Amino acid sequence: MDKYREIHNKLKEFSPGTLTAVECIDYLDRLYAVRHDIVDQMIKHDWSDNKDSEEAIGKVLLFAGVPSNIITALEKKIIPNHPTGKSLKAFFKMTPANYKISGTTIEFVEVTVTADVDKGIREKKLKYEAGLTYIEQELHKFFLKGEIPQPYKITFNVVAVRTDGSNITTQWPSRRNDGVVQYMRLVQAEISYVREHLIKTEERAALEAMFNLKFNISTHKSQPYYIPDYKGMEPIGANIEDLVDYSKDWLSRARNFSFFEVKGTAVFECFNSNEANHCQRYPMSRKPRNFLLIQCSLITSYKPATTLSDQIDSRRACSYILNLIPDTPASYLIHDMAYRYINLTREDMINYYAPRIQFKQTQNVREPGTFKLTSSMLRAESKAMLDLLNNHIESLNIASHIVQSESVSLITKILSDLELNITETVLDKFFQNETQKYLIDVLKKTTAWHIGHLIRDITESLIAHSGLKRSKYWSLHSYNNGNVILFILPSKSLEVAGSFIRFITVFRIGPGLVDKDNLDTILIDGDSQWGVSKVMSIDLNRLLALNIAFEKALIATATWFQYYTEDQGQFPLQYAIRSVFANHFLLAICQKMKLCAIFDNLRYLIPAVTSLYSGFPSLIEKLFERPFKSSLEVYIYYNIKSLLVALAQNNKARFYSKVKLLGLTVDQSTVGASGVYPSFMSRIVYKHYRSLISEVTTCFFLFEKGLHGNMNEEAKIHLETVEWALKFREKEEKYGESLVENGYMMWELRANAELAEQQLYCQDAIELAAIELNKVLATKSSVVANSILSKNWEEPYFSQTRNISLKGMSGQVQEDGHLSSSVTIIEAIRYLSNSRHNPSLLKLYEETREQKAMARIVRKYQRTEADRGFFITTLPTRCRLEIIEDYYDAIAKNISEEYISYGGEKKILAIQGALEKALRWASGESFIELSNHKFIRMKRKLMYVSADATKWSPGDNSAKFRRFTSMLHNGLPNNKLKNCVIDALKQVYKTDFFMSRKLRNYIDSMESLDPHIKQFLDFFPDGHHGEVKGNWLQGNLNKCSSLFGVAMSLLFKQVWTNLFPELDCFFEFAHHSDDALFIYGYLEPVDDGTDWFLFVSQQIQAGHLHWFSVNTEMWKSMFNLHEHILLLGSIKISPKKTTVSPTNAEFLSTFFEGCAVSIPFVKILLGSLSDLPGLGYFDDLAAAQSRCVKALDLGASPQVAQLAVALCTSKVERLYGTAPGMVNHPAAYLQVKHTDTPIPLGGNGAMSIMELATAGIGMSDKNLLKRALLGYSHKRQKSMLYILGLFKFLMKLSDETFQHERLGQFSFIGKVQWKIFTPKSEFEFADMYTSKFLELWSSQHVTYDYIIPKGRDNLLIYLVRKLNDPSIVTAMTMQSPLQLRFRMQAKQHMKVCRLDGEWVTFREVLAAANSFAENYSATSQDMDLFQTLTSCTFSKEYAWKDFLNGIHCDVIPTKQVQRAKVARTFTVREKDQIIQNSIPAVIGYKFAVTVEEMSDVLDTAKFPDSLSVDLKTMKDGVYRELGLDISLPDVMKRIAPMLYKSSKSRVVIVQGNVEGTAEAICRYWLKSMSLVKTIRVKPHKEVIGQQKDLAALKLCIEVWRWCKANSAPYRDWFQALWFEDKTFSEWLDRFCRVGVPPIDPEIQCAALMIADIKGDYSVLQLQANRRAYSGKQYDAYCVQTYNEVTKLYEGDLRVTFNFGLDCARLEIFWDKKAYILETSITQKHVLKIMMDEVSKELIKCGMRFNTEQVQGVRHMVLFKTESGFEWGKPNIPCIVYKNCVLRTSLRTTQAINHKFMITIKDDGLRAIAQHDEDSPRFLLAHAFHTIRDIRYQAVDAVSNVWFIHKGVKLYLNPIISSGLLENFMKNLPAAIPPAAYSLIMNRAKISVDLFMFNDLLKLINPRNTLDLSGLRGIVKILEPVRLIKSWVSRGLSIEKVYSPVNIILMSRYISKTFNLSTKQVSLLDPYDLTELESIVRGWGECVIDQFESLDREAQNMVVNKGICPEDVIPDSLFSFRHTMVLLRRLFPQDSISSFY
Repeated sequence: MDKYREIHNKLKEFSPGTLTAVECIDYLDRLYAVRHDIVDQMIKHDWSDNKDSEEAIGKVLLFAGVPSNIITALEKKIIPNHPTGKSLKAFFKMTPANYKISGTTIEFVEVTVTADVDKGIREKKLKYEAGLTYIEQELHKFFLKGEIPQPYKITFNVVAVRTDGSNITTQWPSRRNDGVVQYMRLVQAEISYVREHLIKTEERAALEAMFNLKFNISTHKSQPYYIPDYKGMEPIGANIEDLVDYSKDWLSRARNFSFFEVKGTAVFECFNSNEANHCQRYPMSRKPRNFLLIQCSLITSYKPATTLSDQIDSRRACSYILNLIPDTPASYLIHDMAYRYINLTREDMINYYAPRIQFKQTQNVREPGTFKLTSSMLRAESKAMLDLLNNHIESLNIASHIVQSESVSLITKILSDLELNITETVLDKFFQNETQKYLIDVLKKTTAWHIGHLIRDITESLIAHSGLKRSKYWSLHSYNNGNVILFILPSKSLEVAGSFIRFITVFRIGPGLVDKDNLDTILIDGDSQWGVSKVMSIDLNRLLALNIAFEKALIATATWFQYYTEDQGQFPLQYAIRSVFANHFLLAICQKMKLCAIFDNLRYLIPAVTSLYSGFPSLIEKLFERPFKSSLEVYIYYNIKSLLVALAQNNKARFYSKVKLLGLTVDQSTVGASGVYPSFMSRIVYKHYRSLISEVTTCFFLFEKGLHGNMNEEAKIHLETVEWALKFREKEEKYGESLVENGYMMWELRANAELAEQQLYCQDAIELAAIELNKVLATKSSVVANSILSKNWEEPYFSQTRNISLKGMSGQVQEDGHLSSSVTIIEAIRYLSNSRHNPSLLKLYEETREQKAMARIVRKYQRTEADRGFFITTLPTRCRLEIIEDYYDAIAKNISEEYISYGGEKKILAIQGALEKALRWASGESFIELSNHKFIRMKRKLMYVSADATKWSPGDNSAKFRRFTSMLHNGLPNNKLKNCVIDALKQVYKTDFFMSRKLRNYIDSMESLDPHIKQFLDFFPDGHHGEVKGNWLQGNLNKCSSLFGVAMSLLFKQVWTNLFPELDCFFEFAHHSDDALFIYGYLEPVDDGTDWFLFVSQQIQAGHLHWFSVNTEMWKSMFNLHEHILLLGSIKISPKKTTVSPTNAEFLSTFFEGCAVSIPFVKILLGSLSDLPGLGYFDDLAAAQSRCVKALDLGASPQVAQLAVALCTSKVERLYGTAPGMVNHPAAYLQVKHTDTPIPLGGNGAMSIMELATAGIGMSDKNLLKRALLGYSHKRQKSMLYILGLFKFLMKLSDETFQHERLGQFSFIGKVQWKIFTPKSEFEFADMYTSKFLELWSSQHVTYDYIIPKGRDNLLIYLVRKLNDPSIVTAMTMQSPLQLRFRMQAKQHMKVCRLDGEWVTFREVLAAANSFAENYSATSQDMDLFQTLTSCTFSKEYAWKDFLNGIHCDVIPTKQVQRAKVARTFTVREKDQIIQNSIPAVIGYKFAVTVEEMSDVLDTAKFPDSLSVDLKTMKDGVYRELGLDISLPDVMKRIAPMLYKSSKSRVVIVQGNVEGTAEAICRYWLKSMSLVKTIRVKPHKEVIGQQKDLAALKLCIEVWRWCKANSAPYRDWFQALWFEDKTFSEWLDRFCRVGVPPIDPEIQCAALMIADIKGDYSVLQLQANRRAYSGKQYDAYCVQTYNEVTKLYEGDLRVTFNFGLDCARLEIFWDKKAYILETSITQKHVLKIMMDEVSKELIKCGMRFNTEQVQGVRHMVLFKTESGFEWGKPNIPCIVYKNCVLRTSLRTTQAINHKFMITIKDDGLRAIAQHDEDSPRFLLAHAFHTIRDIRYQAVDAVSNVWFIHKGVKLYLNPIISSGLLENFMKNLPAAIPPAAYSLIMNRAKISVDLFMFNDLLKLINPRNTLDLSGLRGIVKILEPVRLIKSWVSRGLSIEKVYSPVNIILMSRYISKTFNLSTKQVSLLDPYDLTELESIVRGWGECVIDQFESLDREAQNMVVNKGICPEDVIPDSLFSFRHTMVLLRRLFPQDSISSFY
């Protein structure tokens, strides 16, 4: 009531039209709540027993009297009256508004008020009455079982009062309804006032829109705007028996097996014939073409070149070269160029090596590093050679052995030269002992390493000379001691069509990359030889590859190192790693194409030779596809040949064995001993061929991505797609078009027999597959319907974050006929610019239902990272494909745990389950039943097959899905959506293929047009596009194809089960992405095959002619039929990439791994170095660091990831000159260290990989901020003020940009705006709105920073804004040559930074920042900003760093076992929040004013009707915890990252049993740091589960102690009480199964408890080992060495003193002579032993504690006293140690040996033990302890917890739910409810003094009287029932003082005013009985004794003063109102007085 008044008063003050919407909605929510509360309070005070708060339905039933077990059994039941899916579990917890109990009748009243009562009525009834009726029926059934004395009945009432209170009377008549109506009218008037007077005019529309959904729910949706009615498909009559008969016809003849048998004689023979085909399909060569670019030669340690040393070198070089005699035109040109260079003026020489700013142009020098050579300066032959250059197929005889021998000799010599040594944070510890020592320290001295560094210098010079202004001029650089001398030529500029850079590479002959058969010549100076290489041309893509050849080779070698360590379990030997590095480098600097194809095909060749049956011949043919030209290709081919033959020969064995798969022994057929797989490069041998496949994959990934995109491959794929289209027309001409499209029929197939071909499907087969899939989909119709209806068919199309992505997407056809290649985000803008509205997905299909689908080949140079695939399509095609794929993914996700696998992180259960069934089936036998009981034994054998059937194929008629989808059982009540999908498939059937511009130019620019190409131009009639039917052009029809394949496989299963009923053949499969795993089960005779060879013969004789294919090798005739049936659906099992296995363990292991490692981490690692964003420094370092953190996600070990990060940082610090000693080093200009500088200004960086794996990408800046603020607050060091000034300068330099951010991209701190290559042109529509308009619009409609707009008006603006975003524009043109070259340019001395609106060099920015910091001064605003940032914004990221600095790693010396590769998800933190709708919606709701903003926010949000509430809640925290205000946009921007859930779908490839928790995966990474040893992360070995276990243990011991101290039956109690997952019995079971988590004071009792319940003594004896122990363990990488020279030790010790399970880590920092003793031991004797051991260890090396005398230390310390030792803050003056850190997190359990002589005491609440008979007695544990933070109010009861006590029976079961339990335990006051108490009094209990009061009433009133017929840390409840009885009263509050006159007056008045004889006392309300007893407690004691006289005196007063009941105080606690009201509610007045 008063709530309305105070809201009124607080709202009146606000002036009209001044409140924003959000507060208005808040106020009206409050007013509605208060108005509802008025009626709720009325009902509660009038009728309900409830008077304080609502109670759950289960609670009310418990109060009723029904035992708990009934409810518990009822819990599992699901309501059948509610088809939606409501569960009774959720039904219990809901709280009806009001409840009342009368006998077995329960009356629930739900109170609501609404304008339209009928709605409230019907909705509330539908919600509750159905479940209530179900419960009524179930409890009636239970009563009929003899469980309940009488039935229970539910009387559900609803009181729906009109908003105006018109129907108050009829709904609920009362004596005060008028005031209720008054209040309702006033509150409604207040609603009107606030809604019409207290809002801004601009925001009124938004407010009304909000109410339309919150309080109105009036506007009714017009269905799904209706869905058009397209024609459907009528099912045809197809019976499986027809297909079975056809198979019986087709399985009666010989059938060739598709695949071949893997035999060494066969694999070797395929090569010998493919060679004899290759050498004769091509002409013959005899001059191996050059393969090496840049032929260096190093014979000395290489010093990196510098501008100075370069001068001296180049001088010495030309000193050498000039006096040589040229003999070839190239040598002549070199001689002339050297002559010109040496003879240059000193001014020219000065300007040559000068920066671009100090450059002074000269006659002979025009640009730095270049000079001009003119015709007069040159020579005749050199001039002719220049003219020939500017004015500008055969294969090696691979068959011949001579060529192979020569090439092998050459390449092996080169590789032996690169192997020739030259003649000169936690992770660091491991990286120095494991990766460094064995990889870097072994490669650092190789000729490859130094040559690798040399080629960097030769590539940097070329890159610099490739500039537009430098190209046309010559140049002459030199290198190491004038040995290698680069002679660049006047190359072409960047331009297009190849920026061919031409150069010559004269060098000194020696070991290294020298190939003296392709050199232009070999000049001899007598003492040495100089090799003048031929002029070599290189383009950008093949120049970047060489430029980072060393880094790529080193990362490849590191990955190979990792794989070898995982495989062999030990580090490689130096020779192997050296050879591997040499091979990787040689491949890296030979980025050709043929090798990139050989290695690509080898990945699939390897599994095709390590399997019984597979098709190798096709793959081996693929090897001989392109001509073999260079010696390197022939060498690689020879090495392959040898390796493949050796691998194949291993199959001559396959001895059967047993291993144990999953959980079954299981037989095998594996080549275990004599099958070890060789290695491709070195002389090592791998245990598992998985390592070989990984090595070959690493070789393949070394080749540039650019290469796959080459014009030849574009022509190849164009012809591939045209060829299949041409054949489709051949079929459409041979047969009717309808036959090809709709599909032929069975009666035609079994009359032609040739229609069983690809691109021709069978209608009957399709229908039968659909029916077979329905057989399994018919059991989950409801789930399928829900999934289909939940795909959001009624949401705006372009608003989805997949239609406004960056993926490639064809656009509009230009005038010339060629089709554009725009991006999807552009297309959304283009359609939205001419739409006027945003159409739903279905609606857009209706509009674009006539535009023929168009598609084209993606543009390589416009290719995008997000673009996966190779074809692009226009908007109508994408819409249709989205419809189809959404429908089929909704349908196909309901069999995702049986046949297909989508998610669950990355689930294998579909395949894992299939194997388990097959494995169980195989472990058995079959008895084929002949006549009589005589059986034939048969041994069941499996035969696996792994084929990729689901993959898109170039020829695959898509019409089949038309018929298929018609029959598929979707479960929808109607066929509108099914028909929509059918029609969609009918519009993606005919497509227009548009031929590319590049191919158009190429084919036109060629003299010869072969017939192989003539047809390709006939397909296109207009020379620009043709018609392709069937093939859907690599569209995203993934799940649809998978479902179709699964349906056809099930069809084959059913077909086979009918063909051979007698046999027990088993077939089971499972799909995953593009690959499946078919498990064919087949039978073989156990005998010599005589009985079966007769049974089959007699079967064939009988007439079952389909038994000729089941005569031998059944699995062959199983796979034949399966393939044929799959081919009936146009699915053709690939004859190349298939693998049949006899159930090897290696086969299953590799297949399962292939389903978890989606992308090898090499690809990612090698991708980091190349293709940097180019967005500057902080965005190049950040991008590279981020792509090297995604490689750590895909299995890459932390050490290799750290190496990759180090290389990427070294590279990124060389483009911008940020490394020490370079130009832009911050320390040169700034006044702070190089590691204490903000990253954007050129700091160092985090540089770790764990800090970058969990924390983030820019944690260096956050740590800088935290340190600076903490120091500048606690101190005032000017250095930290300088740092803060630098950060403020960065901010000031960041806010001068334009407006762009959004949530998830908030870039706090600052960022120097590095110049970005602006594209020549601008993307269409990117400039639709002026940048000024965008800035203001963004600053105005802040909401759209968080929620994608949904209206066309506010969506075009958002899309165009997204276009104008640097990270997007740069992403679009990543492959653009201009951007690539700009990236490769050394941005060192160029003006690239932006300062004050001008382009300046990074040095200028550094100087300006330094000046700003010098002049910087602190202020309130920026200090507050920094404090808020560090404390709140970057708060979820400091947590990770603090986590990673508290974990002590320790190397338990062993070898780590390698397990499977599961893929968990790195959910930052799994939680169940109290705020729903997601922070984006909640915040966007706040900053929303326009009506459109309401429309966008409400639709996007998930529970709109609660959005407001969320905000309120979100406020309470931000002020309660942080203390900040939210009402500002800037503070919200600051705090948004702290709340916004990351929502990052991060998948990590962990190995073994690793939970999905983020801490778990981080712990696993910390356990994977060492490749060969086993780390044991110390803290807790893992720290919701832990704290829940802690609370459960606390309650368990608490109840144990209480019950044993009160003698109650704890035994049954522990079966009864329940706690959020199980009962205390199950809690103890879990404790014993896992282990009592370590705890300080509860272990001591947790063991006493367990030993007395379960009988196990594990915990009790375990605690007794903490008594004392030893076993000091060590680390393995920080062991201290012994020295007899000093008689001491030396080194960094890390011993761990294990006192049972109490660890004590001791570390000794040798350099600082310090130590950090971190322990967990907390007792005097144990800790004395700890000091004994640690002091011994410390003295041994020679050291002593940091002793010191402190009277009392402020913090926690280990002060010494005479009594002994003790942690904590002391006061007593005594000596103290230092460095003593008590971290209880180190406590970790471990199996311990030895027993104690232990005896228990006092019912087992104490325990006293001894080590043995020798040791003295010691008190081990006792229960006299006090526990804190114990959760009593979560205890629940499952059974009747009976509490017989003091010979008194109590029923505590409802008290459990009441929550008063604790009070009862602690004898604390409380107020019992009325129904709960009445149930506690279920057993009769009456007040004794009532008898004496009745006697007094009889004495004074003989007639009217009562009718009593029918009758520290120990708490013990000494109080009898009086305790709970007094819970309503207040005990002695009545007191023993009494006034007899008052008591007599009250007694007479009550007797004369009430008829106490109306009903017997036993038939009243127990609670009111207690109330009246308390009112009359101890009343007659002071009256009866002298009554005979006292009454007389009372009478006198009645006749003397006329006393009244209001003037009488009974003793001291007169309560007239309560007494009268309760008596009236329990006693009617006198009948005579009623009339008056």
